[PDB]
Amino acid sequence: RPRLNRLLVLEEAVRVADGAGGHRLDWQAKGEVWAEVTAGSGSERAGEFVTLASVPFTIVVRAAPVGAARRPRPEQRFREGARIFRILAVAERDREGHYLSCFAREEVVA
Amino acid sequence: RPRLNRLLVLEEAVRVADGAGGHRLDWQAKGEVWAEVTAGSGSERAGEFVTLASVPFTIVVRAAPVGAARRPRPEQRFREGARIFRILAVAERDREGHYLSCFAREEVVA
Amino acid sequence: RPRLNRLLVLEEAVRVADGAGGHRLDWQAKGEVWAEVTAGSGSERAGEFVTLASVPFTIVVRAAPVGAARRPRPEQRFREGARIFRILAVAERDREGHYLSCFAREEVVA
Amino acid sequence: RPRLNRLLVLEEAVRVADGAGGHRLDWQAKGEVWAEVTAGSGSERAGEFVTLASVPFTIVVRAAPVGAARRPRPEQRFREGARIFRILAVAERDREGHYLSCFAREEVVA
Amino acid sequence: RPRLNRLLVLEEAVRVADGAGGHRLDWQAKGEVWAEVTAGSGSERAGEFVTLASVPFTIVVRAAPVGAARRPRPEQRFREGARIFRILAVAERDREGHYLSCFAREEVVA
Amino acid sequence: RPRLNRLLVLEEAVRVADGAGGHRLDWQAKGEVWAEVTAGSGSERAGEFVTLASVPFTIVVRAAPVGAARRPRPEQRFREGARIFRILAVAERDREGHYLSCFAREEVVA
Amino acid sequence: SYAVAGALQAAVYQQLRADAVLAALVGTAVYDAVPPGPLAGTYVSLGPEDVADASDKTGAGAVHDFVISVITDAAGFATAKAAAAAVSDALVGADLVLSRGRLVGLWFLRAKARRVEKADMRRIDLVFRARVEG
Amino acid sequence: SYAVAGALQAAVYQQLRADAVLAALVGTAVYDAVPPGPLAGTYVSLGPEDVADASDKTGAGAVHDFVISVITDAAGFATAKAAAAAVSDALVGADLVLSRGRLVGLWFLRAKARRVEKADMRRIDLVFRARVEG
Amino acid sequence: SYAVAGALQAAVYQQLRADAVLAALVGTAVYDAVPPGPLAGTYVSLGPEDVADASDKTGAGAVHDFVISVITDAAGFATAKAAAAAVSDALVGADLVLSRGRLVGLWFLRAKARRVEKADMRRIDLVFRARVEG
Amino acid sequence: SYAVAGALQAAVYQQLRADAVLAALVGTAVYDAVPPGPLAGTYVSLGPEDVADASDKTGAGAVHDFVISVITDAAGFATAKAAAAAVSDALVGADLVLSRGRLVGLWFLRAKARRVEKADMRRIDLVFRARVEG
Amino acid sequence: SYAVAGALQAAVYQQLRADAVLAALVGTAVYDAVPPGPLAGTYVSLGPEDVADASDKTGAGAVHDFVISVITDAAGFATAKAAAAAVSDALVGADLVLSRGRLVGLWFLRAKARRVEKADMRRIDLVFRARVEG
Amino acid sequence: SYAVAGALQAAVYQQLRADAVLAALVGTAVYDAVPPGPLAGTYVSLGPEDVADASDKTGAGAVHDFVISVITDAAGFATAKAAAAAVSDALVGADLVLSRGRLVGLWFLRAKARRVEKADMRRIDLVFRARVEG
Repeated sequence: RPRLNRLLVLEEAVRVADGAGGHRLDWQAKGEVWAEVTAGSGSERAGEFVTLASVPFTIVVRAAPVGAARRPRPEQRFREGARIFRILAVAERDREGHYLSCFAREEVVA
Repeated sequence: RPRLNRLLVLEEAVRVADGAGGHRLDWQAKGEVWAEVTAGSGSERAGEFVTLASVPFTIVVRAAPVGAARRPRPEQRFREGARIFRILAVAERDREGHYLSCFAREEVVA
Repeated sequence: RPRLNRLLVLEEAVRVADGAGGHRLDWQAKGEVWAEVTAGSGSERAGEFVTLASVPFTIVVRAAPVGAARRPRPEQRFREGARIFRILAVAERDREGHYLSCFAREEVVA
Repeated sequence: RPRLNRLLVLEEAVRVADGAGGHRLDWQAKGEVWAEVTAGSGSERAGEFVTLASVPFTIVVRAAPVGAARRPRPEQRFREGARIFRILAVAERDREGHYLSCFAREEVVA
Repeated sequence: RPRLNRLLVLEEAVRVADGAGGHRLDWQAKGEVWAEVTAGSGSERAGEFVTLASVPFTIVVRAAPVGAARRPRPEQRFREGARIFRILAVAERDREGHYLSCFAREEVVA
Repeated sequence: RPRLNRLLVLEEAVRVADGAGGHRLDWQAKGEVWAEVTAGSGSERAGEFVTLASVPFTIVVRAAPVGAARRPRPEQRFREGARIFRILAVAERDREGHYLSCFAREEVVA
Repeated sequence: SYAVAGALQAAVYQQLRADAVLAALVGTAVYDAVPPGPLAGTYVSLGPEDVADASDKTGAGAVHDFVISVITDAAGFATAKAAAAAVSDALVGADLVLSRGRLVGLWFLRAKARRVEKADMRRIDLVFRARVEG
Repeated sequence: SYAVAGALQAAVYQQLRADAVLAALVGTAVYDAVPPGPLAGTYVSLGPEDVADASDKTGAGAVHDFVISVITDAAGFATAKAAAAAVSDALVGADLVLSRGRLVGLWFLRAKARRVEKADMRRIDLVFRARVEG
Repeated sequence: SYAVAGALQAAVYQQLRADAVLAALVGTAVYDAVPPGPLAGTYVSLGPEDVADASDKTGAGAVHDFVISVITDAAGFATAKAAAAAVSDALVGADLVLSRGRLVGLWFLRAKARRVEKADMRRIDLVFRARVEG
Repeated sequence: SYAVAGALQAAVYQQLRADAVLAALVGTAVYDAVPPGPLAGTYVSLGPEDVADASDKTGAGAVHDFVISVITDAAGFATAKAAAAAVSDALVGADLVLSRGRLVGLWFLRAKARRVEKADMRRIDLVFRARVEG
Repeated sequence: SYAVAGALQAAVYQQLRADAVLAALVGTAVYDAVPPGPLAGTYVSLGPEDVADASDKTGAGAVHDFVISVITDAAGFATAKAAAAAVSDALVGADLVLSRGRLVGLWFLRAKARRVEKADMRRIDLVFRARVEG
Repeated sequence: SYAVAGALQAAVYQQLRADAVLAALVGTAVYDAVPPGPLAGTYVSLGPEDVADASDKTGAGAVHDFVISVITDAAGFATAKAAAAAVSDALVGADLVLSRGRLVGLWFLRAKARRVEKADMRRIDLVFRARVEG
């Protein structure tokens, strides 16, 4: 079972729509959650015109029912200081449902 | 052997045909089945113009003979509330035939 | 060693040739064999204009010398009722040669 | 260590050259060797206009110095009756050099 | 836990900008760190017009908070003599945060 | 730890330059080293207009400091008689640095 | 698509499955949406259109190079060529009636005919041009 | 892009979601940025433009072959063809007003219509030409 | 395909396996559907057609650029070039009889001839043009 | 490249980051070499040129179809279209001064604008033609 | 292929290995079928033809754009360019004699010359046109 | 290649590394065969030719569109554009002397200039046309 040792700020961006059918993201902070972060094999990735530096980073938080603020959704992101962990999906580790699997990237531009 | 703990609504869509050779899907609910759901490694997937968020989610139900309503077919889907689990195939886990392997995606648009 | 529990109808199609260099397949039934079927990881596959649903299904029959009707050849197929298992190859599991590995697909159109 | 149970005919083709820079192959039989054959995972392969049926088939013969007829070279092939095992490479299994790894395909046209 | 046996010079390049929007790299030496280097499976890689020779080389240094000179960033590189180890990412091995995973290439032109 | 049983001739080619910016290779023999050779999974490879026959062949020699003749560099090759083992990279197996990983191909034209 | 193509597919689907031949060769297996089941194996499929906008000052029209593919799992594919012989004579010189707008002619174009997946399925495309009028 | 295309997308988005039909077929699901949630499944999408610079001595203009795709998860895709029939009549003969510059005409071009991913989604592109003036 | 191509393949298959040469070079190994067994290894194959619709006011015709490939497993491929020398002289200037419609001429076109899979098989395509009449 | 293109990029970089708009939209994030850090996410990038050699008897010139891409991580990409509206008006009708040679005109060309990686980044290329003189 | 190409390769193989130069540069390593062994490493290879059918009313001919590649494992590839200098002067202005039919001329065409696999082998193709007569 | 191209590369290599500039920018790092070592990182490379055979009745010539690429590992690539400015002025208007045959002119052509592998290396190709005479 996980050792939730690291503190991560959950961040949901409120989506103000613009004129052309898109939205605007500002990323205000939601509450702070504790989670363990487990790195996978990391390597460079050909970005757009950047040489990014990605790592898999499976993140384990505690769970919640789906209509609650303590559930990280995949449109959210984590942040430890200035390290932006994205969220790819959440996936319910245990059989009983105590913990979740977040999946990050944390791609600094290298 | 599985611990069937989670409740999932089996859903078969009745297929009303339209004029141009296709069908129309409405997804009325079939009966409720109990099943364990086991997440695989999840990550984002390039959708059509969406950034989807998929997870493998092997789902284990009890079995039935093929001409029965308790068999999930691959044209059906599960639903826990508003979480649409698709069905990719069913594949008969045990040697004796007590349980099945459903395979889901559960791709929220992230 | 395998537990041959499931009954599968071996099917060889007699190949009546047509005018244009091809053949015609009708799939009359050969004898019935007992075999264990072991599912692999199954998922959807982009068909031609179908969304097929395939599973690996390694099938273990008893063996025979190559000039015998009890050898499944890769141009044959199995059938449990209306479930068409194809045969991809046969590959002689044991060191002594008691059992064979058939390989199926069982792709329903989903 | 291997159990050399199956008898395989080693076959070297003598290469009569034709006019246009190529050779002609007839596949006369060399001596018979004993070898164990271990199947890998087999499946269909898109041939040229054939639906072939291949299997990996690592074949273990006894070894020899390189200037001897008992060494299978990759331009040779095995044959158990009418089953053509090709040779992909030979690779010297043991640390002491007692046995070799042949690699076959045995692709029947299915 | 790692056996930090090898001495590696950390190198940060100061980035003097040129006229056309790019930068100029000179790679002055930062401090020396001790680290263990663990090779992965290495093979040739098609370079631009070079036949490079790369190896994975996961490098384990001690950790530091992110605003410190003892943190290797992915824009830095290691150097043992004249062997340039790049840095692909840093990824925080332990649960407590004592050690980091650097990832190198060390591609000599062969 | 390795059992260095096989004798391999290290070969460095002296590079006489020609007029057009290239070099000329003659492959004179350097000293003889003892090494163990461990085959990987071998199969045919589509060459240029050849059907080559390759094997992975990780080769373990004793180590040396980088400015010594006993270090195999990736521009060198091994040769046991007439079997040309290339060198893809060298990668320092042990933690203490007693042994190296050479990586070969040994592609006969089959 | 333009405004007509919603009814163009509904008309070239209804011209099929009323043709007397190919009710005896393919059967009921004429569909855009393939229904779930065991996949019969000699079906035809009518979806991949593309439009080209042959328009004017007064109104608008279109040119639809819609593709009707014939799939077979048979050993040879004189089965599919006999099935698309039944496709094409049902459509060239159509005299169809649409639900929105008119078509003026339904010609024939390219018809590639090759082996698709794993040298097992045999698919023969049929590109038909439909010049319509909105 | 040139200077106009920032307001061209904002005008061809606002011409949609005020068209009366496709508020009853697609609904509110007209967007460039797909909002997070359960992915409704009959949406349209308006992003992939490309410009061609039809300019002159005096000033400048542009030709925008912007793509408006219609996606559906339905079994057939007479649903998408009925939805893009509602797209196209809302835009050809536009008489739009821009925020920066003018457009002189909004025509129609190619409209490919095939099966996209895993033979499950059905996407029908619609290329519209917008000759604008900066 | 158009209506003729069902019988065009049946005629260019029956013109083969009655040609005296290539009954001594390839043998009985002329087939669209490759029969199960050990795969002889010097076969020819007659499936990948494509049609071009050379039609008119009165009736319809077609142009079939059908491909007849020759495969060999031999070391060189002067074996395949000698086999396709036997293919081509059997078909150019055909004077075939069809089952549905007529053909007016069977010419020759491109014939690519390269190494296909793993530099082991040697396949030489032969594109023949058949202008037919329905 | 030819002799001018070393100074052409240095001039079309210095014409940017002195334009008043796009110092308020993109900021300082105009670069060929992306500096290390957290990747701001609304940057532009000026590297992928290609030359075409418009020369003569007396001297030499060139035609540079250099690409200036605008990347954004925003939800929609009316942000990038507003940023490339600020790119293009800064460059068309340039009146730049070079370090080696002259340019005679800086026009505009194709500007593709699609979704790049994982439907998340939005990159809009801008091809500008620079006819220079060495 | 057409009827001549069986003997065209047999003639352009026999014109090689009798040329005095390239018996001193490549050696005996001129082959379609590469013989088993250690792969010498400066060989040439003569297989990938393609035909174009330059025919007439009376008889038939062909245009063979056959490819003769030169492979080298050397560090630079002034070795291959010196070897294909020996290839090309042996064939342009051929005056060959065939076994079936005539050739009227053996010209030269495109000759791509790049780095093939893993930047290690250096292959330089040579396309030669052979207008033959059956 | 034709007979000249063995000496054409030997002449356009010797015209480099005697040019005074690019002995101060690239250094000795002008090579077809990259020598083993640590890979300096601002090298140029002269191998990928292709020939086009501009010949006649009397003799033969050729058109060589040989590619000289400039690679850099620098952050920006105003380093490579300054290096290829030193490449191109050394070759256009060549007045070279060959070992076999003559060249009549060495012009300039396309010069693509993009980011190659992992957005880290920056390679700028330079296609030069060399019309030679054998």
